[PDB]
Amino acid sequence: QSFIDPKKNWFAAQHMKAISKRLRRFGLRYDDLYDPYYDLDVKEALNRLPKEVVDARHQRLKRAMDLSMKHEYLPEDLQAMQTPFRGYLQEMLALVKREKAERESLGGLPLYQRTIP
Amino acid sequence: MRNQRFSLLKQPISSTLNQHLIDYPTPSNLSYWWGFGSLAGICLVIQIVTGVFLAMHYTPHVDLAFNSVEHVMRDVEGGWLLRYMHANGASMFLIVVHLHIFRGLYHASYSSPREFVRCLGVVIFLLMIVTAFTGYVPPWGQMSFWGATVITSLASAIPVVGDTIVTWLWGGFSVDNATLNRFFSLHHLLPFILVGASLLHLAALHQYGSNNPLGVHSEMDQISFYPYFYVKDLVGWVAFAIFFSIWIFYAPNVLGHPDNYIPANPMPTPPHIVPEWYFLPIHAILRSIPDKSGGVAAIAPVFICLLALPFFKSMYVRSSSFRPIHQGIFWLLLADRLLLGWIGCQPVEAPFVTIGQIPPLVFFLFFAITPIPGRVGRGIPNSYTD
Amino acid sequence: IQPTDVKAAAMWGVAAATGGLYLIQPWGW
Amino acid sequence: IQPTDVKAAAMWGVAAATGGLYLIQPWGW
Amino acid sequence: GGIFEALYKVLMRRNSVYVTFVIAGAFVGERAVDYGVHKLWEHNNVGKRYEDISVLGQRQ
Amino acid sequence: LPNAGDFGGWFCPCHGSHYDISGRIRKGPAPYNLEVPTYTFLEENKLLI
Amino acid sequence: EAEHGLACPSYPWPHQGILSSYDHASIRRGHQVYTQVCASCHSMSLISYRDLVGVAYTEEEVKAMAAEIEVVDGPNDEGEMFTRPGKLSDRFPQPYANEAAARFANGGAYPPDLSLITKAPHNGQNYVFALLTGYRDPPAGVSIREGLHYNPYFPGGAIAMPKMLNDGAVEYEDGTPATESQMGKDVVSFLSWAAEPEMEERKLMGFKWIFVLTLALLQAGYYRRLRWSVLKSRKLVLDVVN
Amino acid sequence: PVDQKKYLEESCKPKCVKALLEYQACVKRIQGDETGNKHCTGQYFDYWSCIDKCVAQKLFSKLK
Amino acid sequence: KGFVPMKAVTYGLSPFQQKIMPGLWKDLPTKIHHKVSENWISATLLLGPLVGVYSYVQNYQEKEKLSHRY
Ligand SMILES: CCCCCCCCCCCCCCCCCC(=O)OC[C@H](COP(=O)(O)OCCN)OC(=O)CCCCCCCCCCCCCCCCC
Ligand code: HEC
Ligand code: HEM
Ligand code: HEM
Ligand SMILES: COC(=O)N(OC)c1ccccc1COc1ccn(-c2ccc(Cl)cc2)n1
Repeated sequence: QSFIDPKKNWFAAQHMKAISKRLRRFGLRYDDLYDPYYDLDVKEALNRLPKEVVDARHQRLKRAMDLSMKHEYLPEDLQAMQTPFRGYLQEMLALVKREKAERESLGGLPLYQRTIP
Repeated sequence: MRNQRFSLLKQPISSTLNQHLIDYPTPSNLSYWWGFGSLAGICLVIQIVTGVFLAMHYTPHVDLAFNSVEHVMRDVEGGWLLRYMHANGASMFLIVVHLHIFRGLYHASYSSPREFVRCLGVVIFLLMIVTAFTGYVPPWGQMSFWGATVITSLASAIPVVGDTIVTWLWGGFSVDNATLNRFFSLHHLLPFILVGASLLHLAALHQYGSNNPLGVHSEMDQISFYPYFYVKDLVGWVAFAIFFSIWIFYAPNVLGHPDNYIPANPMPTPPHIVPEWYFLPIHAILRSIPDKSGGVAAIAPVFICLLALPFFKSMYVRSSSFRPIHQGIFWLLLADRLLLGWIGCQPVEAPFVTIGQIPPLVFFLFFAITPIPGRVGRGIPNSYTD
Repeated sequence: IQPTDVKAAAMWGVAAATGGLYLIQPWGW
Repeated sequence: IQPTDVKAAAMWGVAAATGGLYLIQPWGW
Repeated sequence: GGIFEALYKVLMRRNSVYVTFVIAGAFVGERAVDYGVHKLWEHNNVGKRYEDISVLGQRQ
Repeated sequence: LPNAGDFGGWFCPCHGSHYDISGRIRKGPAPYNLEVPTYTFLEENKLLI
Repeated sequence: EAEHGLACPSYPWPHQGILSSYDHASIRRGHQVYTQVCASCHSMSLISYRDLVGVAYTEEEVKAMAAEIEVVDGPNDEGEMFTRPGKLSDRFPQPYANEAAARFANGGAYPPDLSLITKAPHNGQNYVFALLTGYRDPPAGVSIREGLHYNPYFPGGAIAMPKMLNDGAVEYEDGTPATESQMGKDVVSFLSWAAEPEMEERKLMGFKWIFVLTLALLQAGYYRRLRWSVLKSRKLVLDVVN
Repeated sequence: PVDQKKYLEESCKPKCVKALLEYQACVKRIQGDETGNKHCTGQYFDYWSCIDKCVAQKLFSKLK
Repeated sequence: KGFVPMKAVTYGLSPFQQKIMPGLWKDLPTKIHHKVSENWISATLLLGPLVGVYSYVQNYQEKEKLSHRY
């Protein structure tokens, strides 16, 4: 709406640089926080992506789980080379969700269901 | 299988112990906040072993119950150690579980796919409250009588089958020997239900594994439980046994009330009826309503809004490390559960009637202002994008 | 169809009242 | 074989002198 | 530093001797610490024991 | 408890019943008045339970 | 402001400390203040005669202290009760026959049992000392009933016990001047022992095991940092840049 | 045997001349009372909390 | 259930070639300044509403105590 855009609001342009600061020290992007175990639709958006794009995600996640075991951050040479908020996942995930809203208004079983634990 | 044998830990007689306690894959960045769960299973074993030996010298009769506890303290070999380990050990079992629960709220451990792990633990917290309350009556002092009167009569505000509830729970017209005898039988039984509900609560976590301090998918960097998280859990079992030994040998009566050293007299009332420290937050919500039937109906929405946290969805970020606004609400709820515990040991007067009505409202505004970040937050990748 | 699903399903609410007073006779309420 | 014999004996003389080490208790030595 | 190879030289290339050293070393250590607590106690409290009662034998 | 309260009535610090000495509730959640049983004199001052 | 009492100060008792013990010559003197000034209207009923042996008295002195009382014994072959001199196994004698006969001789008020009285109120050792040596004259405007006395430390301000520790009420057998403040200090050290007769076996076991457990904490922090050093210093190259 | 406590409770008054002077002024304000109901319990409890604090420091080193 | 195909190179030393203990008291002034200049809005949110409420109660109870004295 009107309280989340950072180039009009002042308190959204300080919430934006607070998450941008905290993502750079582990070298993560905002889309790496999306878990294929939380949402079964995120599992499908990653199977339609090229192999070289998913492999760079698995290597950013391993570099960051190694920095938090050792209790340290990326060195400041590598921290100026980081791009959080450069996305790879949001457009493919909106397409999978749009195809699921069409298969339900028209009848039709879901393509994948969650296992009951 | 293979054609001949190999390591004996991979044999069927020890497979369930190998794959779940030795070779089990664990995230490599788990901190010391992931250590309070095995610490709570040691506190449950201490209470069972100490209580089985205490029950060889206790008599559940109103003419004989207070004098059986002084006989243990004075004439049984090492018997003062058996009682002080059991009375102070119920305070250690509640400190450890309270720090366990606040880990799961900070890192959002109730989320998918781990909803059944959260809901099996709300049942465990209910069995712990009934067991500690029902066991505080067997010493039969002035606070073991005037606390079982204040709580069991609170079911007399239920509609019009509730006057038949209280005289069936009591076994008569008051708290007396029919009530002390059935509170003893249920107190030997409920810790063994608590054991079977803890093994069931662990089979639900070994279906998906554990969460981590970053909140992410972690299957690319995982090590085994032995020796890495066994030797750092052992640092936690020795730091605990030092802290537990300054409560048995140097301050064994700080965490109790002096009024439980007077034998029970139903003709006078003590001046102030206060529970143990770990029941003080729900005791201040229960006395905050100026209607009594609306007081029982404010304890049941505490256990309803706990059981209905993991079923709101739209939150893809889990950990509070990357969430700067929900992180500030966590430290503002913890300041409210410590202020509700202070109010629960004060007189019912001014000014503690206003300062005890606003924190029950702030406590219930935590579970309604969680899902609104589940809506405003999912439009962040379409605005902050570079 | 889907009406007959619930038009069945609310009489097990009541098969359960023929059952809920069958043994206990909950009286005061 | 013959190692496992004696290696049965070394810790068979541990029990003997480990339960001879928790009950009767000459304690100056 | 020569006591460190020499103490591993003799005892634990074996696993039953080792269990002697941790059981029998649990005793000399338990008596070395029970002795020091029992002498720091009767040095902080002089004139306060039971045998320091001047009228002990004589009630009548 | 007697000898205290918002009147001097029967202070109950169990969950906060401030009575008056007449027995009918002033400020609190006690849903009824106090029970009234049956008793009268013989001649002078002993009235029987 | 007089509804819970006045607050008592803090006295340096000789058994307060992490390695401090009971003064056993002051327990010996406080049993004599009890048995001559206090036992006429108060009971203990948890302490036996065999519990003073090795604490303040010899076994021969207790076998002549206990034989001065008559104790009821069970039925003979004719089915009747009798009395006998006391033994080592017997409890301290009761001044009254029940709680009803105890209120009748005291104006309705009941004098409590003193075998756990230092644990039963809050700040229970500084409260019993300051109450017994605290009988004062009332302030301007307060009136007391008849048969009640003004003690500012009692909750309410009006106690049904008269002042009983006067100068020279006990003849001490060791040459101590039996002042009011001396008998008050000596009877609280006796009453502290009676509530907690385990305090010396307890402070000596807790020094042995807190010390021994802080050595196992230094072993376990070395054992932890030794198994984790191959992971905490490894090098890793990965291919990704941003 | 003069009492050690009351000896000290007399030698601690030249340290609390203020809480005493506030008690003396209270009995003036209720001198010649009309209805009862006017005591000086508060300023009495403020003066004996002074006096009880020095004597706790020094009494137990004067008793055998 | 547990497989992510990967590509990386790791090097590692032996435990008995390093110094185990001295990395604790290493730069403790620098370690302390990092924790308190990053966690000072989470303690102003935990102790703040408790110091301010305890000040209100002690002031309320010191003005109804001096209004009951004659
Ligand atoms: C907006 C929410 C409104 C508030 C919450 C509801 C009212 C509060 C009352 C508390 C009880 C909650 C009962 C709800 C449990 C079942 C809800 C559920 O199934 O969620 C659906 C979720 C995903 O659903 P999906 O597979 O995508 O299909 C739906 C498409 N139409 O798939 C699942 O979650 C099911 C898989 C996990 C379920 C395992 C059991 C979890 C615990 C449920 C029992 C409730 C607690 C009782 C204690 C359990 C232990 C005895
Ligand atoms: C005149 C008989 C009598 C004597 C002698 C006596 N007491 Fe009492 N005592 C009583 C009565 C009556 C009460 C009840 C006071 C009340 O209920 O207000 C009481 C109460 C007490 C209390 C309880 C105070 C409280 O706050 O509950 C203590 C402690 C006590 N006495 C100690 C002693 C000691 C110590 C002695 C020996 C110096 C002693 N008493 C001698 C009759 C006596
Ligand atoms: C008798 C009481 C309990 C026992 C023995 C117990 C045991 C355990 C154990 C051993 C773990 C292993 C991982 C870890 O330590 O973090 C665990 C995890 C967990 N427990 Fe408990 N628990 C108890 C009570 C509770 C309660 C009261 C709750 C919540 C209301 C709860 C919720 C959880 C959750 C959510 C996890 C997983 C969190 C994560 O993996 O990040 N447990 N429990
Ligand atoms: C098989 C398991 C158990 C048995 C047989 C048992 C037995 C007893 C007995 C005989 C007493 C009375 C003696 C006394 O007052 O000390 C008692 C008291 C008590 N029990 Fe247990 N117990 C068991 C487990 C537990 C557990 C698991 C808890 C808490 C979660 C607990 C909490 C208490 C408490 C708080 C008291 C009151 C002690 C006091 O304050 O004096 N018990 N128990
Ligand atoms: C260890 O027990 C005490 O401290 N007890 O009990 C004798 C006590 C003593 C004095 C006053 C009050 C209590 C009880 O306080 C509370 C407050 C809430 N609950 C409760 C109990 C059971 C259930 Cl299901 C739900 C709520 N109990």
